[PDB]
Amino acid sequence: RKYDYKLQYYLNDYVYAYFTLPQEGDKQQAQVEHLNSFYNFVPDVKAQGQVRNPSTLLDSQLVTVEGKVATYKVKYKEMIQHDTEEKELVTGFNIPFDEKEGKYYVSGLPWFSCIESSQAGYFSEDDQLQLTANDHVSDSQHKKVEKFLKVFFTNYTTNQDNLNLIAKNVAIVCNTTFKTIDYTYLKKDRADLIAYVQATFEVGGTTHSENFTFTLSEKDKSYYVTKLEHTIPLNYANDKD
Amino acid sequence: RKYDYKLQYYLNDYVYAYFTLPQEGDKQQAQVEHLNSFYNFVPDVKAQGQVRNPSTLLDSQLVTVEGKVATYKVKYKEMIQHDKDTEEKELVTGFNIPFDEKEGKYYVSGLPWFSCIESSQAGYFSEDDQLQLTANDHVSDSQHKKVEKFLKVFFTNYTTNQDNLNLIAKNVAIVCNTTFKTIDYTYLKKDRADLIAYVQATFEVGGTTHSENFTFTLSEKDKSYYVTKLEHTIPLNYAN
Amino acid sequence: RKYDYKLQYYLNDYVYAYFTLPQEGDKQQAQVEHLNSFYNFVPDVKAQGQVRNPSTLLDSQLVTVEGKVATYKVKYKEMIQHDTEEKELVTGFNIPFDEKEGKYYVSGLPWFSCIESSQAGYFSEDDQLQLTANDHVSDSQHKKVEKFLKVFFTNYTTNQDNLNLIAKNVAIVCNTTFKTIDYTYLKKDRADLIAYVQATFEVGGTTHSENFTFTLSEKDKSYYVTKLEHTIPLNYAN
Repeated sequence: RKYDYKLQYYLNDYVYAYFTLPQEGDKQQAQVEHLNSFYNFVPDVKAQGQVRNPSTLLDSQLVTVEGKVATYKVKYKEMIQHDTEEKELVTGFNIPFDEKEGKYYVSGLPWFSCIESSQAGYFSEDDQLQLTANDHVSDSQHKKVEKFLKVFFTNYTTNQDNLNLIAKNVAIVCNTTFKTIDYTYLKKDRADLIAYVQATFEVGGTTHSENFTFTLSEKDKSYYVTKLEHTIPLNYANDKD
Repeated sequence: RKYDYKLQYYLNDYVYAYFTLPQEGDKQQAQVEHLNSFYNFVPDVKAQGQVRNPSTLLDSQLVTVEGKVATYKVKYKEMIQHDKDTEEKELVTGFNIPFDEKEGKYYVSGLPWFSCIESSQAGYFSEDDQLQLTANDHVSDSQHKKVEKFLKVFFTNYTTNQDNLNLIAKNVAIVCNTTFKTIDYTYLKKDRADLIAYVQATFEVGGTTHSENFTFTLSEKDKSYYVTKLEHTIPLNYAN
Repeated sequence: RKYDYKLQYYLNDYVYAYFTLPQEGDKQQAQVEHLNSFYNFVPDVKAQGQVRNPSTLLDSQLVTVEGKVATYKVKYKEMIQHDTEEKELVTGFNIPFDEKEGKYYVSGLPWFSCIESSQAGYFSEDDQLQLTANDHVSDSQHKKVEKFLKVFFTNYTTNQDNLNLIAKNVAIVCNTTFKTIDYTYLKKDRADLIAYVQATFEVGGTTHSENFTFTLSEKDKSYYVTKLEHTIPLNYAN
């Protein structure tokens, strides 16, 4: 079972039924019967007479399903057309459900919640990556590395066969021009040479920087790339600890 | 591997190539070669002169993948050309695709086949499974009042202020864009030191009012209650 | 936990912030601050200055998440006004991320890649499925099978109760007329008789072929379908 969307598509239908209500009172009956068809039993509601404006579902996304609770994020619009009065709302919307013999139903009244922000904060300053150290390495080694990297970065943006000469398992990139090496700290690791590198590429008319960790093996007068990452680790200059 | 859509996007492409055929006879050639590129080898079909009208794919969704079989739900329209006019007939069906993988790459291995779209809605329910909110509890009139007085504060806070809510309840987030309106129902049940309230109440969001259900687990604190646990369902077997 | 899209929706927001830059050189500042809010710390960039044209995100899809690396496929347009030049580009776009207490952040500069083709090739010709063999099986069995399969295929397109008489656990199909059996190779396997079959169905005004493997058990004067597959195996004429 690599994929199973049956539940999700079901609840998507529920959510549409619930947040959809047209203006014409005729057609407004059928809509509610469509909605009631989702429940095992229409929920027992003591309240006398709910008020209910016409509504359109603008956007729905299932964020999680945990136990017998599905949680959506919803954006819907409430309209009275006479001239038009409108409001747009977003909310969380939580649906209690269950399964009978591979079939689904809504089991209960849904409930509203706030959409939670996903972004983390409160970061230790110890977790920041500053690219400010300098290595105490030869200018001659720096020249050799620098000369290798222009070839590498040329190949990495242009030719797969050439890249395979100087690097293991590295795919080339599309639609890109190499421009500049802007940073390079070198660290000997027994027989390997780690290069931590930031460089500059142009895609269309726009340039971006990216970071690399190269693991270099000596071959001929030059290098071979045994391993390439796309992040510089925080502990990159730990030849100093 | 938290997420992997590679297969799904692939099959999405297959399904579009299969249910798409334009009118322009020049463009209609290339479309078939595009389709044939999905298979390892174009499937062997004995029947000659298949009848293939133009069609447009209106909608496709992968519903499951099991083994080397993908199952879609499809809505497409065929453009059937008469003499006097043209017909546009709209069909939905299920559509099952046999596939395989070579070294993290994909291909369609076989002729796909059509099926009925499964209804996902359950039915034929025992009446024993319904939630009937009718009873009056065996529980004191005075407790009824104290709970009722607590719940207006709770519900006020639950819709208005996080700090206040934390005084009277553990780990309960407030709700957005909501006004409290009414408590409409309340059955109380003694559980040793705790008091379970089953509660239905009425909120206004925008210009619309909805009912919702709660199970509170209430602990005595001061002259009042503390909310140890809050659920958003009343359980079927809630009474005595 | 059947479903959890929290990460995916997060990275969708990142990708929109990154590939979006409006023309107004002032509302262009707030956009960058919106983008910077994703990272734990705004990445340290040694290169000075940098050229950034307005851009609109046309399309994004997360293809994989592996470790702390998300990989997208992206389609965006760059808008250069001087009249208007628009470049439309697709690329891969890889985002390094992490989680603190069920929350997310982008941890580093993202990087571009080629969108990998998903289609396999380089197939052995031994793996092609040709329906071209003829069985060395009696002409009388051929007739009995043929007569069964018209009933089966009629039922399979028309009536569930009838289908259950002649087959275990086979759902009928909707909106379909049976038309023709176009191929049939028969093979005894111990007690069962395997039929490999291709037939022709009409849905709307269009006809398609499909393939079946039936496992047939003798019942009465006829067959019972113990197992139905929808693919003929490569090694069928064994």
